[PDB]
Amino acid sequence: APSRNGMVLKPHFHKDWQRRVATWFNQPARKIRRRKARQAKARRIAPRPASGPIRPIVRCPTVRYHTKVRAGRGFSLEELRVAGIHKKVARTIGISVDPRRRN
Amino acid sequence: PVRNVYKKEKARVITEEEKNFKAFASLRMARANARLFGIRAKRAKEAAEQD
Amino acid sequence: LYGTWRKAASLKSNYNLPMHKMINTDLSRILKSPEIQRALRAPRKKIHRRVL
Amino acid sequence: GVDIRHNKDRKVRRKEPKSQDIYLRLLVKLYRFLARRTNSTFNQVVLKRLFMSRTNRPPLSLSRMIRKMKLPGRENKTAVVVGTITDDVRVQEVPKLKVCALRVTSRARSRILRAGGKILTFDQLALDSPKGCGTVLLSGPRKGREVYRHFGKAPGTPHSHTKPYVRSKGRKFERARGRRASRGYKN
Amino acid sequence: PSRLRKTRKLRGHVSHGHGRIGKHRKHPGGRGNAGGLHHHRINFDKYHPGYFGKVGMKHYHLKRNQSFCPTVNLDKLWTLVSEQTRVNAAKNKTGAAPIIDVVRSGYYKVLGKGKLPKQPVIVKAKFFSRRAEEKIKSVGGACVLVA
Amino acid sequence: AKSKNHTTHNQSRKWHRNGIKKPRSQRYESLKGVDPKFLRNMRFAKKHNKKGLKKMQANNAKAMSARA
RNA sequence: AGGCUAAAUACCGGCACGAGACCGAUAGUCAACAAGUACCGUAAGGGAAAGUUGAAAAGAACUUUGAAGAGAGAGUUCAA
RNA sequence: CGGCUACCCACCCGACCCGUCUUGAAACACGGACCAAGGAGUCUAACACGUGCGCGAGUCGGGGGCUCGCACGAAAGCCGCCGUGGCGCAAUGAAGGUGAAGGCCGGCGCGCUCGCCGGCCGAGGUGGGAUCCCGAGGCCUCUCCAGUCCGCCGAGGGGCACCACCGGCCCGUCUCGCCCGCCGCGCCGGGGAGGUGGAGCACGAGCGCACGUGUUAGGACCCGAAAGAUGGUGAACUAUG
RNA sequence: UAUAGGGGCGAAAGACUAAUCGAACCAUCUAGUAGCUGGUUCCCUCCGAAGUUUCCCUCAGGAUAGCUGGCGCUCUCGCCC
RNA sequence: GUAAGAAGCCCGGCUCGCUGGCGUGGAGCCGGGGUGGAAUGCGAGUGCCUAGUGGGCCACUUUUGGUAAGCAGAACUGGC
Ligand SMILES: [Mg+2]
Ligand SMILES: [Mg+2]
Ligand SMILES: [Mg+2]
Ligand SMILES: [Mg+2]
Ligand SMILES: [Mg+2]
Ligand SMILES: [Mg+2]
Ligand SMILES: [Mg+2]
Ligand SMILES: [Mg+2]
Ligand SMILES: [Mg+2]
Ligand SMILES: [Mg+2]
Ligand SMILES: [Mg+2]
Ligand SMILES: [Mg+2]
Ligand SMILES: [Mg+2]
Ligand SMILES: [Mg+2]
Ligand SMILES: [Mg+2]
Ligand SMILES: [Mg+2]
Ligand SMILES: [Mg+2]
Ligand SMILES: [Mg+2]
Ligand SMILES: [Mg+2]
Ligand SMILES: [Mg+2]
Ligand SMILES: [Mg+2]
Ligand SMILES: [Mg+2]
Ligand SMILES: [Mg+2]
Ligand SMILES: [Mg+2]
Ligand SMILES: [Mg+2]
Ligand SMILES: [Mg+2]
Ligand SMILES: [Mg+2]
Ligand SMILES: [Mg+2]
Ligand SMILES: [Mg+2]
Ligand SMILES: [Mg+2]
Ligand SMILES: [Mg+2]
Ligand SMILES: [Mg+2]
Ligand SMILES: [Mg+2]
Ligand SMILES: [Mg+2]
Ligand SMILES: [Mg+2]
Ligand SMILES: [Mg+2]
Ligand SMILES: [Mg+2]
Ligand SMILES: [Mg+2]
Ligand SMILES: [Mg+2]
Ligand SMILES: [Mg+2]
Ligand SMILES: [Mg+2]
Ligand SMILES: [Mg+2]
Ligand SMILES: [Mg+2]
Repeated sequence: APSRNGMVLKPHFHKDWQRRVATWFNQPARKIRRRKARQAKARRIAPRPASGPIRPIVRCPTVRYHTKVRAGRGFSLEELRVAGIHKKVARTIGISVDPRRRN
Repeated sequence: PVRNVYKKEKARVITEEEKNFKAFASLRMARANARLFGIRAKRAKEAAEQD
Repeated sequence: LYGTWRKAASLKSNYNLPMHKMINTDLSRILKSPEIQRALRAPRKKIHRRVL
Repeated sequence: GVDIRHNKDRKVRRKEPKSQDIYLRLLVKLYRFLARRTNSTFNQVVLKRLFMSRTNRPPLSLSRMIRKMKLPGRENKTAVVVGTITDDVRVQEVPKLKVCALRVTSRARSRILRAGGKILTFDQLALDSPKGCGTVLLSGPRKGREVYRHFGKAPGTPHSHTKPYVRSKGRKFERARGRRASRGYKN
Repeated sequence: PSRLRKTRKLRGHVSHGHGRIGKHRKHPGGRGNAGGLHHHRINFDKYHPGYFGKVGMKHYHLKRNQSFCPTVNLDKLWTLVSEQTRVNAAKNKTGAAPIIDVVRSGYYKVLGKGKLPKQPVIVKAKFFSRRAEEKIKSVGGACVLVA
Repeated sequence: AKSKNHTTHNQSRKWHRNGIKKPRSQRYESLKGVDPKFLRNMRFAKKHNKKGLKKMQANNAKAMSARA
């Protein structure tokens, strides 16, 4: 079955892959759906901004990506206590609260 | 929310013997010290044991 | 939106105009210029057909 | 029968350039006319290099195009390249030389115009030198291609130094039987 | 393009490009890498040496994440900062030198090459080679270790 | 099911299809295989040729240009 | 070692909808049509063939041979 | 009147019925009564090579986002402090790890089979090598004089692409030897000279797109079985209570 | 009425089990696989083989080399040697 | 099988940690001198990718086994 000088191949096609084929023919469909979802959110919900809760300045845990920066998840309850406001009052102001993040 | 902070430190004069002390051998000495930290402590404990 | 060959495009971020391969590309003007016709061999229009 | 010899009809050659580029065809017409009307073997070789393929015209580099003119006797001469001259990150100083090439990259053109040189095209090179006087023709690193390092008699039979095909250059991929003496044979 | 395909050109030949005698039916030699040791040893050997066997240690749960160290050369050491910067910083002003921080560029380890001019700089990196460190000491720069 | 085992018929005609080629040319012949003590001679001799051939051959070139 | 929760994801079943560099009655679903119908096997089950008159039926009144099928005239229609 | 012609006939010569399996077919080898329609190398993924295009030490938005609700718009345009990421620019080791510049001149230590200081050049040398450059000399209706003019050339020089060899540098083992440093003097690190193995360096040529060939996995050029498993239906024939 | 498929029943023939029994029938896996038969669809031009080395649980097969085609690249000549 | 030249001869000089009575030998490096060195014919070198092939037969000559074969098996060349 093999031939002249070429790379040894091990394709993972022995399993019946013909049944489970997912091809993005609805990719502009999802694009239009999610545009309408964002616009309907900005209509119906509030004059709150899009991507409503504010995300923290957060460093990435690695020896690789720790030179860069990232929008995190929440404001790390010790930090919120130093800022001096209540938890759910902060959640209604717009502060994203994650109780797991340490300092 | 990105705010990639950019420290520059553009102007400084060439300085004293840090350029004569911060050579390649410091990394190898630190690597050897980190690899042989505990065995020296075991030899110190054995030197204290053998009186 | 595209610019000239001196500056870049101000609306598109990383685009410039293409490189122009032949600048003054009038081939008849080039072949009838005196600089080319100074260095030509001779007009050889003899045929030299088959002689029985 | 007449010829007992084998019938090898066409030798090797590419007569017309396979590229459908109109500007390349106009340059082929102009340098064909000059090559058959000026008795210039420089025009012959430049017309053959215009017949030559896209792959067999490797991109020239700025440091090499400096160093081939740094030699004594190449001060007032023009560098003619049938191919592209690209930027080099290595060098810092660029002399006051002249360039005659096709499709020079933007950073290379910018640094030549900052250094004070003059870039040209092949029509201007023909108007300035029909026979090709004052020119030096250059070529680029063909054998440094990644494709040519797989080419040999074998990957490893007199150890052969010619890079077998594999996915990941590392451990567990083609390193055991024939690469070391402890596991079976060794080349 | 089926009109550029060879199959349209071969319509009319009986065996269709695969011979009358050999008769390529389904899979004559095997399937995939069949017979890697038995009967295709002149193709697996002599074209892929080293293919069969174990080689070394088995590092369980390996990541290509802890050993992340992109190597920057001394030729690439200059153009991480612009040429205007080094000209206006080394235009005979004083003994001050510009600082090239390769960790900002994303390259961790500095290695040695040639083509390092006389004008000294300060290089901050996580790692160095002794060749590049001697080149920096030869051109008069300062080698600074950072974390 | 006995078959023809081995022959060399129709082989030289296949050989002379391409005109069997001598290697025919190795200018400055290959150096591997020669005596390692001779290589320890020759490499040090070549690098000291690179070192110390300058001034004596220069004065000899001056002398032979003055004589002829 | 107790529990709930919308989101981005999937949908060859269903109800309605739109489009096609696809097929055009031996093709396309088995099925453009009284198709899961006729029919077969005790049964599970198997499973077809089959579109086209003309603009409009104005589907040839009436005479004549023959018991009729059918035919020769006449007539409608741009064209039997 | 002329006319080759898918019309018919006659005459002279040659002429076994096509396709394949085969060393060998007209075969007493097989398929073919005839005719109309259908019918067999496609597609995906991956790799390799060749070719064309754009950018080019970079390249690529395929993943999302932005525009007003548009049939063609399931298109197209843009992002750039969306380049995260794939490939390439660095390899060698099983690994801890390490990691590609040398050459010239002057001075010193006994220029010591030997290290250091100051300045300069910078990817080495040899033999070939398209091309290019300089040029003795010769030649244009009568004499000195001339500038471009018609006009080649012995010999000489610089030497792309690549070939063959030598030398140099990086990594892992092997052999022989001396020296240097202290965020701490230790079963601590580094350096030297040779012979080795590597898919290395020795001014890098890749990335994306598309086409062609070949291979592999997928039903995969089309048709073909004796067989195996899963779940159901039959004692109206027959066998026995 | 009861025995239903590797099961049933058999005064035993491996006979019968719905025209099929030395393992029934229908559907699915399934377009199972086949180194094995048969076939494989327009024209013209150019070049054009082999039945051989070695290896294989190899002898109707495959891998390698050889034979072959295509794509080129580097040069050489046209102006007493 | 080898040789029938410019990749070949001759002269002068450096290097060697190889060798050693010896500037002895041997290799490498550098500079210079003269190319008209058998016949005949031909313009050459080199890189990549790949199909098919892997059942053969016959003939002169040399042969193996067999009594012999349109038998089986080898060598050169040619043909199918
Ligand atoms: Mg094959
Ligand atoms: Mg399957
Ligand atoms: Mg003829
Ligand atoms: Mg022929
Ligand atoms: Mg054919
Ligand atoms: Mg066969
Ligand atoms: Mg085959
Ligand atoms: Mg055989
Ligand atoms: Mg819980
Ligand atoms: Mg949900
Ligand atoms: Mg029809
Ligand atoms: Mg039907
Ligand atoms: Mg109607
Ligand atoms: Mg009509
Ligand atoms: Mg045959
Ligand atoms: Mg037979
Ligand atoms: Mg036949
Ligand atoms: Mg028969
Ligand atoms: Mg027949
Ligand atoms: Mg028949
Ligand atoms: Mg048909
Ligand atoms: Mg390509
Ligand atoms: Mg990145
Ligand atoms: Mg079984
Ligand atoms: Mg069951
Ligand atoms: Mg009964
Ligand atoms: Mg009974
Ligand atoms: Mg019995
Ligand atoms: Mg019996
Ligand atoms: Mg029965
Ligand atoms: Mg049976
Ligand atoms: Mg069964
Ligand atoms: Mg099939
Ligand atoms: Mg089947
Ligand atoms: Mg065999
Ligand atoms: Mg057969
Ligand atoms: Mg082969
Ligand atoms: Mg060939
Ligand atoms: Mg050929
Ligand atoms: Mg083929
Ligand atoms: Mg015989
Ligand atoms: Mg026989
Ligand atoms: Mg014949």
